[PDB]
Amino acid sequence: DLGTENLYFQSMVSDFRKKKLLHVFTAFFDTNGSGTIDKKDFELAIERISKSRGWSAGDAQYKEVQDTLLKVWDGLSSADTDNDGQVSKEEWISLWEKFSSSPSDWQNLYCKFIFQLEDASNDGSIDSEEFSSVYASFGLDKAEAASAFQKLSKGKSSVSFAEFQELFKEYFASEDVNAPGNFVFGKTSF
Ligand SMILES: [Ca+2]
Repeated sequence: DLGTENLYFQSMVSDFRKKKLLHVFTAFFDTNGSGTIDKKDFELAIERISKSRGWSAGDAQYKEVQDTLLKVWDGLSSADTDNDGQVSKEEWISLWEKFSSSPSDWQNLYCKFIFQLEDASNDGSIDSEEFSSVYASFGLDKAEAASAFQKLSKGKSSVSFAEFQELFKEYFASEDVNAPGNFVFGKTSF
């Protein structure tokens, strides 16, 4: 599929930003790897993310994942897509390219979802161990996630919810290859 390489998308987003945005599509949202996001991906994610944290249906935390992710899908699917209930990679780029000027509720809610998996006690901040534990549960290398935290945090011992939200915005927006927000999804390369 060369759609994402067409001149419209190259004028909208740099190659570097496009790679970052599509990484979130493939590594976090397109659970079955089909190349399109649909509700089935969220129904698989609910079960899999819950199990990755040691939860099972009937647990209060499972119900929280379920309710939150189904709300993220409700919002993501309410976008004007070619096919109802399916989100292409080309649609995804459009949805994230202006997150800094026009953030949508589903996008804020996903940011909160990840942060709240990490800050399980609601302290309002995360540390390296919590960050790396959650990305290890998502199947990423734990030591690389701890390295990512060091860069994300710019030396801080803990990162507040507001600082994480701003780092999340910087992941999608920044043109700088060393921007701290690049590291918010647990990797040190791009
Ligand atoms: Ca899919």
